[PDB]
Amino acid sequence: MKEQFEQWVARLQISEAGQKIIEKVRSSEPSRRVGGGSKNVSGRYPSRKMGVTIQFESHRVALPIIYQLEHDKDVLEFYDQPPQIKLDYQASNGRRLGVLHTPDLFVIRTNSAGWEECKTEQDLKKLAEKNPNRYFYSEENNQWHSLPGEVYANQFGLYHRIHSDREINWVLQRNLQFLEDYYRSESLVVEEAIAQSLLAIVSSQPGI
Amino acid sequence: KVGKRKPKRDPIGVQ
Amino acid sequence: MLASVLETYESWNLKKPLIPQRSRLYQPQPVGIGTPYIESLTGYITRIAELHGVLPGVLMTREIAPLVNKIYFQNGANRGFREIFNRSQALNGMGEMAADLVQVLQKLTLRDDLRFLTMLFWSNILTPRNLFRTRKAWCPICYQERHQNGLVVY
Amino acid sequence: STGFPLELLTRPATERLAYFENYTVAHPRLKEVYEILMRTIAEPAGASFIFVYGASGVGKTTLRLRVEQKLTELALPKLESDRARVPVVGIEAIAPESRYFNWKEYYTRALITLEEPLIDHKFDYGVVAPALRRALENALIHRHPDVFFVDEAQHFGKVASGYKLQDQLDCLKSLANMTGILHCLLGTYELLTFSVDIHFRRYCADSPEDVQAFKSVLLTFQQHLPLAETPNLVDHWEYFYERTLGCIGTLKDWLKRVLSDALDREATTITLKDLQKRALSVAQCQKMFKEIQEGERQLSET
Amino acid sequence: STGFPLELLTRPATERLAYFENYTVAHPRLKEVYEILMRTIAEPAGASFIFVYGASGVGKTTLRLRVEQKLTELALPKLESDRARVPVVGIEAIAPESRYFNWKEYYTRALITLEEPLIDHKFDYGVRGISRDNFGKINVESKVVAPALRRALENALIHRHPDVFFVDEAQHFGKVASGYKLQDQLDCLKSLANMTGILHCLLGTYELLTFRNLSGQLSRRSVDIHFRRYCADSPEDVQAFKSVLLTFQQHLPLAETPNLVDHWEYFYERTLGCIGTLKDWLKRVLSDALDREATTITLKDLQKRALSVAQCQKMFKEIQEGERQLSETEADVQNLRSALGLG
Ligand SMILES: Nc1ncnc2c1ncn2[C@@H]1O[C@H](COP(=O)(O)OP(=O)(O)OP(=O)(O)O)[C@@H](O)[C@H]1O
Ligand SMILES: Nc1ncnc2c1ncn2[C@@H]1O[C@H](COP(=O)(O)OP(=O)(O)OP(=O)(O)O)[C@@H](O)[C@H]1O
Ligand SMILES: [Mg+2]
Ligand SMILES: [Mg+2]
Ligand SMILES: [Zn+2]
Repeated sequence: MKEQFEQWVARLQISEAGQKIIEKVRSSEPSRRVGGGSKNVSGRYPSRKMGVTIQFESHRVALPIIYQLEHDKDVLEFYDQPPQIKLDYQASNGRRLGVLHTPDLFVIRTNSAGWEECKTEQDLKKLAEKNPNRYFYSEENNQWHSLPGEVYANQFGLYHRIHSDREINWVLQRNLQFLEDYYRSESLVVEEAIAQSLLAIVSSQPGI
Repeated sequence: KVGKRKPKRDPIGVQ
Repeated sequence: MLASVLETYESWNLKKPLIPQRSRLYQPQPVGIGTPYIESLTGYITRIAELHGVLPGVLMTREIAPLVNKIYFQNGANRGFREIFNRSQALNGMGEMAADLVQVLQKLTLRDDLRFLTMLFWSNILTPRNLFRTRKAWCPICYQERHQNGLVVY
Repeated sequence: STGFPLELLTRPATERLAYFENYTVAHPRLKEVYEILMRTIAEPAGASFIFVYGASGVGKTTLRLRVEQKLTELALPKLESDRARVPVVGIEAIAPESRYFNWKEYYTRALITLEEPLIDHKFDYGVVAPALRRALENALIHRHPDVFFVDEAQHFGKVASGYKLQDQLDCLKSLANMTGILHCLLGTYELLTFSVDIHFRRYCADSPEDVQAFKSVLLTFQQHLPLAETPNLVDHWEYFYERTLGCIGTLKDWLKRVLSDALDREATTITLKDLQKRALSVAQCQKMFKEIQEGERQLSET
Repeated sequence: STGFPLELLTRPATERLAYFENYTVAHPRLKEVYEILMRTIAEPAGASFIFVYGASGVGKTTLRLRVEQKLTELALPKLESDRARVPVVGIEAIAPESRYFNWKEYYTRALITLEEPLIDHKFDYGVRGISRDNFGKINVESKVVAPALRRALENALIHRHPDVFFVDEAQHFGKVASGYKLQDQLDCLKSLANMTGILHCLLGTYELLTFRNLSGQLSRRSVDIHFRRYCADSPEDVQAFKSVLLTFQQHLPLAETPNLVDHWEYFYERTLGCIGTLKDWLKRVLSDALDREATTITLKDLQKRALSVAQCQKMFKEIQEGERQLSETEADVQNLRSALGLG
């Protein structure tokens, strides 16, 4: 387990401090337990990728991204409540303030690693209209970006990404919840005769 | 807080 | 970031100087100079041994006797030098053994007035016929006086 | 002349190597620490310990040797009618193979280098090694040395106990309580894990005067370097500060590496690749910097 | 010809085995290690420690023997002219049956290697139990304490004044019991070196990396020399491995010479870049072929005497965990420059 991570670091040439953050995130309990709040259905989800319980604040905002990451192959690991980052940013007045922030997820992929924060539509618009230098929209890639999060990512060899709920395909979510029971199984062996029967019926009729 | 479980990352699966 | 003329730094050239050959044993001042209370050769060698922290017999056997060329000195330095102990009186005498002991102590310590320690000065006016005690002679009162005053017992 | 002698070029290369060995650079930090040490030797002022610290390679041992030589040559007008009088006793601490320091071994090594005969027949005249310690005590009170230096003083620090770390140096107090002999303890920054306290500082990069002094000593090294052609080394001082940590001793030994390499290649000047063939590694240099910064902070406490 | 002299075709098999087991090859890794080690040997200049790291099968022992014999042949005129002068000394650190390293055993065995190969010369150590004997075997009494033996070793090593003390299998220093520190076991040798003015070169596998950087003093007066294997990422070492394989095939006293470079992948899969393992395997297959009067080495003979897969995985993971730490890069000097304050 450690050798593969070491080869990952060597291949991507992550700095000593970046490797320190990745190691800390890998071996640490989540910073805060998800609270019920007043408007968010919270809870925990079992993930066979990590093989542990991962906590989501919102079952329709962060949880879809968690489902993607669990069924995504590009993702190696996805920790929740990574240690706080002291994001430094200048407000509208001009004062450079440092605010502690906890990203929703920390995702380590097969070619990069970093932070991923899940938000909604109206939250992103109010935060952008109330903080010009903390969030903005790039219509080229059609993505929301946070200046201090991506700055901290770029000072550490990591990435920063904001996952909204505009880009999530809900049909994909429904089908993942449909086939999760078969995904959690480990020895799916269909009878050869029955599989051949369905293969014949499928190849004899397209678009069935 | 008070009466709240520590944020432990619970293992899954049947042993 | 202005740079001035780089003044070259001098050298030290460390080199340990040599000193005259240090004495093998310690070099204590023998108490009694200008006084009718000069100490003795046996007392001086015993004090030397005590200061070194060795027994006087051990000092005679392992440090003095090999330095003496006499055959019996070397031979008795390995089976118990009882010859020099049963006749410790003659170490303070007028004769050749006393002079040899003074010479060997001078060689070991590098002093300049160990002849005054004994009465070898008067080898031509005295006679060892019934002159030296076979057993020790000490004044206990002087021993305490010197111990309590902080001075050395001699 | 201010440069290396121009008659040693026709001499064989080993003569140049020996000349570089014997050569030493007296930079202002060395002379100020030497003045401080001489002043505190001349007047203890109720102090029996001259504790000296500094990271490895800074040059504590060379300062001790210089101080020993100067004390001997100052006392020389009195070592002609006086005998049994050593001006200086220097010792090196033994690294124990057992869990803790061997005080008996320290004592017997001290008596070995004090020319004390009959060590093996010492008898206890009525707590570790009675005869050996009383022999040490006396010796020094009769010998009467000006200063008693102990190198590798940090080797006193292994007792593997928090209640005995400050209970391991008490033997030195007792040795210095009834002999009146000065004690100049020299060691690395681990000697902070324990009197006059002296710091063998380097030449820091942040300060400009220290950088100027480093440039000057490097220029002296490059001018007294025994080659036909004078090498230009100031233009690489930054690199020279990277694998050295400002310790003149490490720079000196590495420069001698380059000197002997050029002498085996008959090179008329030293080049950057010669420096790069015998250059110290990187992890060791990082460990040096960590240790020296930790020691500087630990001493920075007021 | 660059191969074996053909007259062994009539000579008995023992001579062929002796040739194949006594042949030495030279390859750039070994030559670089040799030159670096000899250059460090010529002058320690303050440095008191040499750590020769290697792998399992790279041939650290043959390097140490070559170096010892080289300074022996160098000093041979001086050895003949002047006695009481041993150029280099060597000893293998004992693997203890007890839980802790036996310092007393190390001292007595080092004294044995430094004294026994010497004629009955009247040299007296400052100790009582250790002394000579009529047969010439200097004996250490079992009642002699370890520090007395160490003092005797110091006196012997300042009197003889060798150049380098080689400690082979030095990883056995790390076999330390109870609750010592792995650095407590090296200050002793540092003191030995700094007192006797003697370079100590320690040889061992990748586990010897545990002593690599322990203290500032232990790293300032120390150098590290890596016996790099034949890697696979870099094609030039692959070509070098092919060259050594070709040399081994050319110096094989077989009746008809097989082609050993076509199975190069299969050879490298069971050697991992270590020359000694390849030599050992080739000696095995040669013996098997010569016992049946075989005229060639086939792939069946290679597979019958090959190393196990699980072993190969074991050493490979050991090598990887070793040289992962043993990597110096540009960031390692960039961050030093940044932290020093020079920038
Ligand atoms: N001023 C100097 N001029 C010339 N050489 C020096 C100087 N200072 C130190 N050296 C060199 O340093 C080595 C001696 O070690 P040095 O005194 O530098 O170390 P230390 O810091 O006192 O001790 P240690 O490194 O064991 O902790 C020798 O190679 C000596 O030539
Ligand atoms: N370059 C080489 N040329 C000739 N023989 C070699 C070479 N490298 C290794 N050998 C041989 O390989 C054999 C086994 O390797 P060796 O014992 O020398 O390895 P080592 O690195 O010292 O490892 P270890 O001591 O851990 O077993 C020896 O007989 C040695 O002579
Ligand atoms: Mg030193
Ligand atoms: Mg071997
Ligand atoms: Zn009286």
